[PDB]
Amino acid sequence: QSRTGHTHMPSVVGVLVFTQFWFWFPLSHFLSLAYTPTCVIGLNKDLKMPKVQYKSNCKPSTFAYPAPLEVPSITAKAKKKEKNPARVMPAQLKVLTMPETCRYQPFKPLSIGGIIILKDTSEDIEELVEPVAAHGPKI
Amino acid sequence: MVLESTMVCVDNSEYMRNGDFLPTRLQAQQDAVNIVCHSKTRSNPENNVGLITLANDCEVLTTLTPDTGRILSKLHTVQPKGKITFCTGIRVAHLALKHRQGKNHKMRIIAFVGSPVEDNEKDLVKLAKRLKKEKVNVDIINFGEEEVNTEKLTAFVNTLNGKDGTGSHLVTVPPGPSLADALISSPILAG
Amino acid sequence: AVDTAEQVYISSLALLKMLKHGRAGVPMEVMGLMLGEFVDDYTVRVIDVFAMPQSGTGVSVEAVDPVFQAKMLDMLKQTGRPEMVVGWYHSHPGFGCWLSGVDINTQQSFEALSERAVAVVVDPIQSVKGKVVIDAFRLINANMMVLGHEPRQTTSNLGHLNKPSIQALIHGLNRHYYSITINYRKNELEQKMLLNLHKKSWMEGLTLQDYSEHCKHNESVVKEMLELAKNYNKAVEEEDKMTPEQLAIKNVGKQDPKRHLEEHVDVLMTSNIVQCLAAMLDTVVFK
Ligand SMILES: [Zn+2]
Repeated sequence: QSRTGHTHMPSVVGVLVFTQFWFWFPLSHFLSLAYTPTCVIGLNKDLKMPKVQYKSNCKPSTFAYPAPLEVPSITAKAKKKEKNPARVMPAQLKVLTMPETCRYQPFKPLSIGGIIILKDTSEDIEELVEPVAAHGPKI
Repeated sequence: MVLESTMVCVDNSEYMRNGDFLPTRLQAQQDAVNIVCHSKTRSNPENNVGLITLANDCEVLTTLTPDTGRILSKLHTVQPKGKITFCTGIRVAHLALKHRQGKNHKMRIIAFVGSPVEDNEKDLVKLAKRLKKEKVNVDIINFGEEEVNTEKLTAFVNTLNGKDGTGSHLVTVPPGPSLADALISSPILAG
Repeated sequence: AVDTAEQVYISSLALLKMLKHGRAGVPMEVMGLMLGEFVDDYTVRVIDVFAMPQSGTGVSVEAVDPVFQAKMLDMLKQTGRPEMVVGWYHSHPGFGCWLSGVDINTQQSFEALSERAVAVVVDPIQSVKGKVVIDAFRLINANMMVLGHEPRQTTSNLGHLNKPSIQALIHGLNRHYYSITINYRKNELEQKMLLNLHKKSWMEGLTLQDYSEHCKHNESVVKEMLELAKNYNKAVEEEDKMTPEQLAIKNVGKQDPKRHLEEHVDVLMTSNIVQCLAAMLDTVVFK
């Protein structure tokens, strides 16, 4: 389902066709249609990318990645920057706390995770624009 | 060669043993069946020949098959009962033409009529309309007579015979002590 | 070099013909021929199945008479059976359903025309009447030993193909000799005709004949079964008199595998026939 409670059509289709691999195994390729990345968006302008750094009321070591083998009580701020927002648990959306000293702040109070924009409170110079990547595996 | 089915209908009434004509001409027309089946065998041995009578209770004596070795035996024991039956005699073969093995074999049915016809002109035009409708080659052979030979049978053939080009022929034999083999072999149907 | 996932469709025609052919499945080697139509690559359907006369040689390529085979097939072609042969079947009593060298040689010789060449071996001699599970056999290419043995997709049905899990024949001779899955099919005419035919095969003619027979035998014959039933009931109660002593002493663990409950429940079920048929006598007496 989505954040508002509505269910995604390509997610249900992707999971049912994903369960339809019993008769035809190559049908499992439709699982990518149900991949919904969990993150936040603080994009203010279409061509300008800002940097929003909040803080979590939980331990940062408890939310780290389970690094496998090699085989050759509170964090100061979150790890989400340049917005590269990482994964976020739906239970983590209640422990986020925006900093009071943050230069920028949206108009809508960020309470639950979703897609929102950023409002320029300073309306001054030094918007901190960052460049874009280059050719490689992607376009 | 020629791919067609042959059906013969012989009379089993007691009208075939009168001493005025041939001495029990049943054997003579049996030899006619022999020379037409051996002649068609010499032309195309893949032709099937059936045997059935025109009695009241029609009985298929031999199924359509090119093997005449047992047909020669089945030509005997004619069981001389009954007088004549025309409707189920036509319907017993013209409708049975669909049971043949080779679908490419054309439809050809002959009949040996030794008794006067009991059906009126209405049945003659209904059956002639049915046979002209389904387009089956019909050769009428009338052996022996009591009344005039062809009075309504003329219009029966003219209304039954379609496709005037190389169509069917009518065989009318006059009285005479000579054999019937050379007289019925004169048209193009034999050979 | 291509392979698909094939599955053999088995109707009740070939099944019942293999059951009558299994009744005629004498120790002597028997022969049979399967027919059908090939619609696509990975499906095969059998419709026509007949038997073959036995011979002193048994299952062999010399026993198959081509003029008799082609003669009967032609007689099926002149009738409403326009299906070509799809395979040949036989019976292997006693020594197992596996295929000897002669069978794989006549299979190699008979598979030159049909690429599928379905082979079925029925063996009802040592098989119990509880299950009629039958299996279809296949021939693998000798040049596929370098590459994978069976590159068959849809590996789900292999769990249903794992039911014949004998530890000597399947993987005891699985090299160069594999098998294929089997499914069934039943239309509504077979379902209602055979279903109502079997229910009627367990029912009466008018369905009202043998009811009053038991309704009135409850007073003549079943009375003996009721007295004997009470003799078994008391014959267990004589031990149930001793049960409250052990149950009054130990109360820990169970040592007697007898339950003494479900048997008496069944006795009550046999005793309820009088109650269920009393209303039947009420209907026969009423109207
Ligand atoms: Zn043996």
